Amino acid sequence: HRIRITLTSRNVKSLEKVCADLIRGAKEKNLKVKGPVRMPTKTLRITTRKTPCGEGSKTWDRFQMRIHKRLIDLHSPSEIVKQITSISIEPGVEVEVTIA
Amino acid sequence: QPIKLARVTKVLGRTGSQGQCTQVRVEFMDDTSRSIIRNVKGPVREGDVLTLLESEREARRL
Amino acid sequence: GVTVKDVNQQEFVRALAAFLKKSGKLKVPEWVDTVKLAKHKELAPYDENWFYTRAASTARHLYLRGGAGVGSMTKIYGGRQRNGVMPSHFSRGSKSVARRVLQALEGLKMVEKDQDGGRKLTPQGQRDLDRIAGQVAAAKK
Amino acid sequence: GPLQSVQVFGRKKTATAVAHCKRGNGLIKVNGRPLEMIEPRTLQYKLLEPVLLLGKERFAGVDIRVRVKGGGHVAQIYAIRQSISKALVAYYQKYVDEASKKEIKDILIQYDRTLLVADPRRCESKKFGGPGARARYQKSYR
Amino acid sequence: TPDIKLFGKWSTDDVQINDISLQDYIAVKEKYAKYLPHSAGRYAAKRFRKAQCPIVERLTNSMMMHGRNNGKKLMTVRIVKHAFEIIHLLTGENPLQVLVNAIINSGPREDSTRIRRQAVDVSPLRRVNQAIWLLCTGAREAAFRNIKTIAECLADELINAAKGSSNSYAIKKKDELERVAKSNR
Amino acid sequence: SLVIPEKFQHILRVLNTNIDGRRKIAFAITAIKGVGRRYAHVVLRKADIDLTKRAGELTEDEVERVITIMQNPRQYKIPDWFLNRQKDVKDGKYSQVLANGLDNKLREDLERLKKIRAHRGLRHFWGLRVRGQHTKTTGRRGRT
Amino acid sequence: RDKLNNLVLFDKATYDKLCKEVPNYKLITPAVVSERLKIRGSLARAALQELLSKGLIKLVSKHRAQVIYTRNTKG
RNA sequence: UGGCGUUCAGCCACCCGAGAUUGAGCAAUAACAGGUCUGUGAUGCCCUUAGAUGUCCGGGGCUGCACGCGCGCUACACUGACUGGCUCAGCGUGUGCCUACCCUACGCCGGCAGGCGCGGGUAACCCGUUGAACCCCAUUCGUGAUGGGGAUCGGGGAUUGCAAUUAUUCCCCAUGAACGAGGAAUUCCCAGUAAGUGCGGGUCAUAAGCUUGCGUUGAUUAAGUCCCUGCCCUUUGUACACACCGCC
Ligand SMILES: [Mg+2]
Ligand SMILES: [Mg+2]
Ligand SMILES: [Mg+2]
Ligand SMILES: [Mg+2]
Ligand SMILES: [Mg+2]
Ligand SMILES: [Mg+2]
Ligand SMILES: [Mg+2]
Ligand SMILES: [Mg+2]
Ligand SMILES: [Zn+2]
Repeated sequence: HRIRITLTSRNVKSLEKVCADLIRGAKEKNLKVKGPVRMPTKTLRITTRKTPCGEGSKTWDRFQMRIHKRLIDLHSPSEIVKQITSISIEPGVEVEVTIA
Repeated sequence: QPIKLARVTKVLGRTGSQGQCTQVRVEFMDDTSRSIIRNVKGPVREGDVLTLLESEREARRL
Repeated sequence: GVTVKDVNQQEFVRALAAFLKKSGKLKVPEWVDTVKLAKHKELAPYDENWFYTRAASTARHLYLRGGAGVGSMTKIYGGRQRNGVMPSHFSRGSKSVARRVLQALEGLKMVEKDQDGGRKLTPQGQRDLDRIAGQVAAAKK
Repeated sequence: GPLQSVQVFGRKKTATAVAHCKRGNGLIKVNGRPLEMIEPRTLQYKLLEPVLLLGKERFAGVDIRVRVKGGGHVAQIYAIRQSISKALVAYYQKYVDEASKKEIKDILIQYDRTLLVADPRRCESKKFGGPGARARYQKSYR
Repeated sequence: TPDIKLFGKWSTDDVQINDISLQDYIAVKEKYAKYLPHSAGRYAAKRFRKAQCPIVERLTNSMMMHGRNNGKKLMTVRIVKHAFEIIHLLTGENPLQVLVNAIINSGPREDSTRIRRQAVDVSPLRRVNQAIWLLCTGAREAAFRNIKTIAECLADELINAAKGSSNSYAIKKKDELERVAKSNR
Repeated sequence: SLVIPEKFQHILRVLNTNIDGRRKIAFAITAIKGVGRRYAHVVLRKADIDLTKRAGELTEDEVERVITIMQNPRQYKIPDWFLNRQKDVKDGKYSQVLANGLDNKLREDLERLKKIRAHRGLRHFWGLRVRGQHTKTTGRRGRT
Repeated sequence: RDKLNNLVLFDKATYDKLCKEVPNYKLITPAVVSERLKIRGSLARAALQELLSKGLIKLVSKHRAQVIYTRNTKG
């Protein structure tokens, strides 16, 4: 009855739509749940040149990639969750599941 | 040549080749008749007090 | 109510030095005279007993924070090297001048390394480390 | 059974100085240690302008405990002056009259606005092709 | 203690402004006094918001120059602080009167410019910014490669400007600034 | 007692070298070629002498001792990691090289490296660059 | 430019002027006395450490870079 | 809210309030004979193709030096170097496809570079609460290149690697050299800005005097002009239209 289900993704709104889906169906099926706990987002940084050659004024591009992470803890049995982690999953989203 | 004081009553413009000086109509506080047009460096606001080493010559209004 | 924290912690080591001098059971090592204390300092210590001061500074970093100060004693007693090319990085302290010290302060009974590493202190030595502070406090106004 | 816990924060650059105000004696301590052995000893009276502007009777009945996080050596002084000022006004707000608060607010404001208004200034980024945020590199011709 | 304001054991009053021209553009009095000569700044975003900064703060902000001093104000307060002690025990007066005298005796009244040049007069704010930059530079050159602290340089330069003993780059550059614009005025 | 006693010289003829008589003794020895700032404070430490004295308050029968220490810095327990002559090539002993030997052994070692026609040392005969630097711009201190 | 040959220790009489006139100056600092007496700045600190406990100089401040000694008591 | 203005678009001043110009990204029609075939298994034609201009293994060079220019570093010292003590940061990365190369606490051996054993961490979970630097308080200190300054060129110890000679990097040999605030000319820059000042990443077995980002100490002057070097519209003049680097 100690099960943590991690939702990590790039798409903020669709990840929000899955974390609120996976909470509203738990709450509408009467099992106690914690809150949608928001962890801080990580970023990536890549700074390259915007030139194949070495000619031109020296100008640089830049590139980023944000990533988010949420985790949800429950107090439930460990069989109906295969159905719960299946109702309206969304592309992009990488769901981890830990029962231990 | 005594040393006098004067009082700004009107700013006029920014004169010079670079636009580095002002042009201000000042009166005199001793004789309320005298009033000349001069040019002054630095930041100047209206309604303030200046000082003149000479008080005879006069600017060229343009 | 008096402790170490109301004493302007600069001459607390100028009387704890003279107390570990007067009692004098510290096991000064053999090689005291001929060391640089760092890889960034340039001279030897000007003071002729440079070992008791560093034992009092260590005994108060240890009173203040932590049971895990071993290489964090070298992280707190480094400085500024001068390479002749660019300002150098905060260089580490010296490993031996503090490993020898904490083994020399284990000779009397004020330190006790137990778990999660490092050396922590005892309430019995805390008695001594706390009574001369009210002494300096009332004697300095 | 009084639970008069007044938790006030304050910021300079990255100086999250949190004051605190209980009821009891009149004393002030920061990170436990008192106001004397605080940092630069050239900056002593910057903890007394909250006292000396108002007076030492205004701090009768309020005891103070102060948390500090972040910042440099000066911002941890300008955040622990504004903090305990906003904690004095917020104690006269919540536990005694709102009317004798206005004289204390007026006297602190008629000296310096920093006592109550944080500084909306921080450092600024570094654009590509310069050794700083505005200064460009040495351009040479011919 | 209604509002006594040590500047590190000094007093704000007993300050007397002689000239009428520098009356409000020099603020060293009641409202414009603080136990210390330090503030958070924000006095250059508007144009004439600088004329409310106390002259003590503007001396502090204009003392540090030349590279190895950009970012040391907490340090350069201490020089002023020993400087008023030395002036109090060498002249025996109020040194904030001495300093207001040195500003008056050190401010220029005219300057030459390019229209071969022609001469005009100066603004009071110009005269403050000039007298400060002048005597502070003259204290620094006399403390450069000399066994004398910068406090004892500023003490004697403020003395020979409230005295006019021709021992001052502050007064000495006033005649060269006036006589050039006098030949050609 | 801030006045000059007797015996107070101003030039101490020491080791065919004229030593000033006004500097601190920790900076009076450095006139010897080879011994600098660090090794001097040690010699002025292994004998229990004050180093806050001038060159001339120290007696003439007492600077025969600091001198004997600097000549023989072994029997008075100086370690093997101070000596600027460690593991000599010719004999293989550890010692210190003072004002004469530091130029002597140095110009006999460069003659040794020179005789064998060796590229490390066949560059002082040319007067040019070796410790592994490039040149292209960095001399030009005359040179025709 | 001139060269400066100062004194390390007093010969005989510049001390005989220092114990006659220094205690009658209003500004007794080592960079003022050394301009008067032609002495090095490492000696004036030892002379005002003597007159501290000799009790004739009225120490004021003690910052490591500059000390301030006034006249004595009025009378 | 007042002030100014055809009572139009708007400007200045003021109150009230956390703010009454924050900082970058993206970007037009039309065009240049700008640069790149040394990024490509995107590519046309030309030369070579087995004694190979394809491919691999041993060496050595691209780092040489009478001079000349351009980008940067430490400096020329008392607001200052040297010993103690004291107390405060914010962005980040981190055990791999072929892949052997992680950040590392904590116990000891040694001057120090490090070593030997031991544990954690795929990461707000450990390294780490990332006791970061001048600045802060007590210590020694030149008018001569002084303890300022620390370079071409000289004796010894450890690490990466199949290998360091032309010295791969760091402590322990020294010469302790030029440099006393810089000529005509010229770059950058207006508020957390110039400058000072240390950290992270990138490149990477070995690795920062470059660069890309972060923080901390924090100013002087200005709210203006067309004189200089340039741009934008209207009018004007023309023997130029590969267009003033013109034509004659
Ligand atoms: Mg150096
Ligand atoms: Mg550090
Ligand atoms: Mg100066
Ligand atoms: Mg084309
Ligand atoms: Mg091709
Ligand atoms: Mg050049
Ligand atoms: Mg030099
Ligand atoms: Mg220009
Ligand atoms: Zn390609």
